[PDB]
Amino acid sequence: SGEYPTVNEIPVGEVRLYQIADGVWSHIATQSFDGAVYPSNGLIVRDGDELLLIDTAWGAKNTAALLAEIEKQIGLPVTRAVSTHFHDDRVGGVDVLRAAGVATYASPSTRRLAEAEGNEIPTHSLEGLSSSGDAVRFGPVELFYPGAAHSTDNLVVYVPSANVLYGGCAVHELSSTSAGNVADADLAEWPTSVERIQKHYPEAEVVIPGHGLPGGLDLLQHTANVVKAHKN
Ligand SMILES: C[C@@H](c1cccc2c(-c3ccc(CS(C)(=O)=O)c(F)c3)c(C(=O)O)[nH]c12)n1cc(CNC(=N)N)nn1
Ligand SMILES: [Zn+2]
Ligand SMILES: [Zn+2]
Repeated sequence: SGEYPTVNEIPVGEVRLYQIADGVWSHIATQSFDGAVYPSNGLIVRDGDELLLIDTAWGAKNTAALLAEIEKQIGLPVTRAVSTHFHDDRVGGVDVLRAAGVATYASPSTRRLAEAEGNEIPTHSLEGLSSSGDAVRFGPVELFYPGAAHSTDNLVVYVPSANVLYGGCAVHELSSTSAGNVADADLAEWPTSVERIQKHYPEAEVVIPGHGLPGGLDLLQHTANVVKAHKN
């Protein structure tokens, strides 16, 4: 009823949307992994009379439910999707999107890692993002490669019309006490990559983590803090 959705407010197998700003929503779904249940976020950005999707809803059935929830709540077609790294909370559901007519995109690094890991593979490669600090425009957003952090391929997304920074899994929520699933992370480089985000997007008003509650710019420093303590 208005608060940011958590696992306890999303019915089984469903997705909920949250209005972040004019023409910007997050999507929230839940999934089980190694015997525990986790929430995860993505983004939806209005692109005229179409929608740009950032990240799947973590699984085929969740992503089908996402498309149905978008049709119910927004009613504009999703035409393109970008996955911000290679893990299943970002690409799991790409096959569903592709069969629903959505053009799916990721960096070549993400596509290679997804392929090698056996995860679903976005169709189209996003060039121009291979060096840290690189940025490219993609419809109503800017895509930014901050350097290795949660994964070597992680991208962040900025919505300039609303000053919304979607950090993906390189950014953690304020309540977090550890650095999440770090199996593919670079804990030594992560603070430097966060510093790059801070320097590039100093006017961000909303910061959205890959998992958990949005907040403000404090999420970036908090993330650096929890990562440094995980490493040390
Ligand atoms: C599919 C994905 C995955 C599954 C389950 C949990 C998470 C979390 C996470 C875990 C805990 C918290 C709470 S908290 C910050 O308070 O600890 C959180 F907010 C997020 C993250 C993330 O952190 O983005 N991602 C996860 N995955 C798969 C792999 C590869 N694994 C490997 N052995 N090679 N890595 N991630
Ligand atoms: Zn991940
Ligand atoms: Zn994640």
